[PDB]
Amino acid sequence: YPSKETAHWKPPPWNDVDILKEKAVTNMTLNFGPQHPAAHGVLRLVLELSG
Amino acid sequence: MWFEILPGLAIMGVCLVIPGVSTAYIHKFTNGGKEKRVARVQYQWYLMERDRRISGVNRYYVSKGLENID
Amino acid sequence: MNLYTVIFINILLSLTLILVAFWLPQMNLYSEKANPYECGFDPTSSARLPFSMKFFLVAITFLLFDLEIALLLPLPWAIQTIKTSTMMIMAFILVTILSLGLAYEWTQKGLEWTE
Amino acid sequence: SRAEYVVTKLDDLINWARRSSLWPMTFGLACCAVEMMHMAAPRYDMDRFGVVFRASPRQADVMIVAGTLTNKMAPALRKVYDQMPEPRYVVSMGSCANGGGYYHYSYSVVRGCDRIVPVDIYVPGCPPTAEALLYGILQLQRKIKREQKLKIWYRR
Amino acid sequence: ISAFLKNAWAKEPVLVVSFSVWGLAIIMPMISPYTKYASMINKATPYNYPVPVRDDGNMPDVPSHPQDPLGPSLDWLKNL
Amino acid sequence: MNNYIFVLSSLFLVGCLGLALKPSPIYGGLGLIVSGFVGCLMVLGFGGSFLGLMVFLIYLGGMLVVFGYTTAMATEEYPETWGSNWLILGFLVLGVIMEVFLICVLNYYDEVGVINLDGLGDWLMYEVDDVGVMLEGGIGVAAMYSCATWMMVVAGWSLFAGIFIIIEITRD
Amino acid sequence: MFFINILTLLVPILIAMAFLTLVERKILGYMQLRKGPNIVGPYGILQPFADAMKLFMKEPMRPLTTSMSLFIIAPTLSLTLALSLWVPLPMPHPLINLNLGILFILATSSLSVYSILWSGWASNSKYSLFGALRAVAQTISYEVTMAIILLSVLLMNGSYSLQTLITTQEHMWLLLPAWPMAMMWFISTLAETNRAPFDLTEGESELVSGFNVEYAAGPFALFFMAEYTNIILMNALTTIIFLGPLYYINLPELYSTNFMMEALLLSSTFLWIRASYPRFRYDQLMHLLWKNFLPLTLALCMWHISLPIFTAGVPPYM
Amino acid sequence: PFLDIQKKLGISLDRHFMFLSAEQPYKNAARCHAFEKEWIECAHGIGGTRAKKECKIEFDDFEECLLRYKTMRRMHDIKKQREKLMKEGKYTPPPHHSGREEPRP
Amino acid sequence: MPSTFFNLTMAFSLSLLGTLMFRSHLMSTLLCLEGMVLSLFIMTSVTSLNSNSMSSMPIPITILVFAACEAAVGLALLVKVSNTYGTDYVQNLNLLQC
Ligand SMILES: CS(=O)(=O)C1CCN(c2cccc(Cn3cc(-c4nc(-c5ccc(OC(F)(F)F)cc5)no4)ccc3=O)c2)CC1
Ligand code: SF4
Repeated sequence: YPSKETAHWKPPPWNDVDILKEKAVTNMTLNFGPQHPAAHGVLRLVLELSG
Repeated sequence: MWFEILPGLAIMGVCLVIPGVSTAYIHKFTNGGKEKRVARVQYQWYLMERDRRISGVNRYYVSKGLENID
Repeated sequence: MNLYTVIFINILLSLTLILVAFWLPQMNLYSEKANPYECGFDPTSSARLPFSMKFFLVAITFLLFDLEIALLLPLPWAIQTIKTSTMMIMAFILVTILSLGLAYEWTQKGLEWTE
Repeated sequence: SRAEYVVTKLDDLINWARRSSLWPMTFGLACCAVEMMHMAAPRYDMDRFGVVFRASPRQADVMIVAGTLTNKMAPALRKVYDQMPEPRYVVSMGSCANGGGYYHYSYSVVRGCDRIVPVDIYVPGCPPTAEALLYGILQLQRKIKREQKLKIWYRR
Repeated sequence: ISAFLKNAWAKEPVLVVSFSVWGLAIIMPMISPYTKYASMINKATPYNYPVPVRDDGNMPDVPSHPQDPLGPSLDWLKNL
Repeated sequence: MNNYIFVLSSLFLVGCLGLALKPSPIYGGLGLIVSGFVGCLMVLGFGGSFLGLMVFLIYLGGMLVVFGYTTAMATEEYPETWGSNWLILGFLVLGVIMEVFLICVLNYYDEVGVINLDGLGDWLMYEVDDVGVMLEGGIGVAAMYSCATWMMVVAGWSLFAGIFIIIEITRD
Repeated sequence: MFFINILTLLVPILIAMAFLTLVERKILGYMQLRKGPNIVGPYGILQPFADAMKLFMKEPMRPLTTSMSLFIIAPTLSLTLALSLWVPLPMPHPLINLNLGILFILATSSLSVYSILWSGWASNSKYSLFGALRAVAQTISYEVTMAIILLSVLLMNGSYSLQTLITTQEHMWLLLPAWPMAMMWFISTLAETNRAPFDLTEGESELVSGFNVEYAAGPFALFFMAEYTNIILMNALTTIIFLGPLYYINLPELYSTNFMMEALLLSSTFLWIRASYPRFRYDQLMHLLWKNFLPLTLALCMWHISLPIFTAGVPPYM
Repeated sequence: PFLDIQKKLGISLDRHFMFLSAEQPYKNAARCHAFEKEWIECAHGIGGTRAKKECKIEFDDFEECLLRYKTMRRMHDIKKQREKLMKEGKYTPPPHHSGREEPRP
Repeated sequence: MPSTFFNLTMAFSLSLLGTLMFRSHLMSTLLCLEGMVLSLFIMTSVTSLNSNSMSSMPIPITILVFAACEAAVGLALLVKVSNTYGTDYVQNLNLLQC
């Protein structure tokens, strides 16, 4: 039975699998230099990390 | 040479010896020339409270021998 | 009472050190000094974002192993018991089941980190 | 028991501490960093003087500009210096850092680190002999021997 | 199988030792003649008072005094 | 003295309240560590030490894992504290004031079987065996190996099954 | 009198931490073909005081991104616990006789990690967070084997008290029956302190300083001295448990002397090891402790559960 | 109880340590042991409906041993009256109540 | 004793209140659950020590065991939730309305 609350309701999927908004990756960016001892002095080395 | 290191080692050794000797001598000085009584179980604590009471002054290390039974 | 005394003495020593470290020296505060450190350049983001964990399963397992340790710790007393065969058998069963769980995790590659 | 005498002795003590314990920063840009190393080496043992390379500016007391300073690197150098806590000293090592040196007339070189940060001591050479850099460290030690801060506070 | 045990003893000796010690811990109690004495000792300790019994007059096997030669002796523990 | 155990219980209450106010799980784990420390203190003040040290170690490990997790799943750009939100700070202070009110009004209208400010410290250790040798708490917890063998197999199987279950849940 | 005993136990420990920094520098120097401090004082016995005074004379940092409360609490707690772990130690007589002294040690140590955690989180810098997570991993790695090693040893002592080990070793060290457990305990104490090869919490080659990177003179000094105090503490633990000083009730001074000798040996060994080896990768530490030490640790726990039974050598309860 | 498997096989997995009057380690005794024993022995063979009326005296003695509301009330009233007296100066605690006692033995 | 037990009961009730009154984060609710566990463990240990019933101390340790197992599976579910939505928020698992 429809109501003003159940108008936006959509019938669920046939396999219980829901097309879901693809949440993009959030990769921690880090300036590994310069002034870092490993970096031999003038290297910045911007890199992305998952952990 | 390598024997230039013995000063620091000797200093730290003295400093690490001080605590134990100090604790022992202080326990003796405060508990009547005896080792601080250990109360690991309630029986020892009962003994110590008995001693505290029977001793004229409330202190467990004043040992009362056969001089106090007649 | 003496334990309280010693621990509070240590609290006070540390706090005195920190007080005389924060109020004795001359200061000159400005934003470029008080700003975070990221190897000479400016951070591209905040450090308060999800830092993914690749050993989460091993940590979960560590919880249960800590509990098994909690159950193993009463042995010094359990060995003073008349029923010695029961204590022996139960301890052996406990340690063996622990090892079997660890082995299953190992084989199924739980101790290895997500990449 | 004059307060001025007491203050002079206290300042001697302050400077002795800040001097016999100079922790520089692992900040080497170019060739001159090699002579920095060699001054960390057995022949010239830095720690013998109380010198210790700490990698964080928030723990360092001095920074040796050991090589050429490009325009792409000057912001980071000024930032690191800014992040070092007072008292903070600076030492220019080589000819690249003092006045650009062999690359003075280049489009990508600052003709002196003294434009971006204030410099206490200049060590000339290309590269400066590690012995010379040590001479400069001790020159800095003496300069610190002559700070006379608390005497100034008492005279104010 | 000997070759497998051998290449494991060469490659992963830590697990070999672990299983061996596991088995020895599980076995040796079944082997020793001093296993029976653990419970006997843990029973010999008087953590409580030996509450005496009323002399009904029908306890011949029971002693009237500690130094009366009756009851459990601890010689097996005095010379063990 | 005499106010000792009551102060411990009140600190435990305040810790649990600041926890229930749900700030960033960092400060919540902090409050839980503090509450476990206070619980250890009070359990020691009632006679038993093994259980207190135990729960303390357990919750320390747990909050370690929880820190590791919240830094990865339960973090925010600006994590909330008790002071951050005026409403949360206000309800915290309000809860302290309400505890004070409840205590001071129960002492008056209520009987002494719940809160007796006069008579405090008289009922902690009702009875004791002055001549005793075998009263440590670990004796009971060791009974698991000899007498209460059922609890032991139960808990061990719970942990075994937990290993298998967490593996199955975390499978991708 | 008790406060005087507190002093005689506290101030020497701090002096020993300072001169331990000294001995560290000089030993590593002579291993590296160099001298080490000899300028500041006679053979360098004033370099630690110079460092400390200089630090407590520097401008500390109150950054803009930090949670100042934890940022300030963490070093307080670190130092407090580093000094509190020394109280229940028998040398041969402790200042605080605890029946569950081993568990006090365990809990206080497992607590000292939260100083690192909260420091690295408060600092609000990426390298600080990395150091904190590495500490999490390190603890998750070593804490499992620590307690089981210790239990397996204590199953011949009879209690968690640190003063029954003295009567247990009255005739013979606990190293002979437990040298495997002793080795594993040595490496795990090496890890508990974030000490090389396990200096991952402040790994300068990957993380400029780790949880210290935003910390400055005073609080940093607190962290550092806490580290160098826990070092001596764990050496003392090794040499009270597995190595046994001579206990003759009329001669506790000899006990303290030999205790000190062995502690110096073990600490110098820590420094030796820092000088001799590279640094692990913090996943390899987990793999080690969970694939070579934990299986063997369980096997030895079972072995030492059984040994008192098929030997009739169950220890006494007081 | 719902499935009395134990009472069938004749075992005891969880029922030998339910109440305080059960066998404790090293033959110690939980407090209120005798009160609990008497309550249980009275409530045996008659049911919980009768026991709520016929073992009421014993259950109440047990409840008082364990919770001790009445000893609390009594000592509180005594202390209250004594405080009133001292307030209005009609009482002085004897020596053995002020620390100064003959500490036997 | 009575004041201690009253305060521990009030603490359990506060932690239950927190568990019932959700906020955005789930781990906070898990922590409130752990706080309830703590309260109950402490109450049981205090009762067993006040009664001198050393046959009931094996109970609270089991309480802790099972509470920590619950926490473990909760953390695993939290992992899955974060993988799905990227966050541990509760307002995101509202698609089973149909
Ligand atoms: C290439 S290498 O292999 O050579 C490499 C090996 C490692 N290395 C090294 C080893 C130990 C110390 C240091 C100097 N150092 C000292 C401190 C620091 N020390 C104190 C302190 C507080 C109170 C003290 O006692 C009292 F003052 F009395 F209270 C004493 C000291 N606070 O912060 C902090 C950071 C730091 O680097 C350096 C040299 C170089
Ligand atoms: S001054 Fe010479 S040696 Fe130094 S960095 Fe420049 S070119 Fe290299």
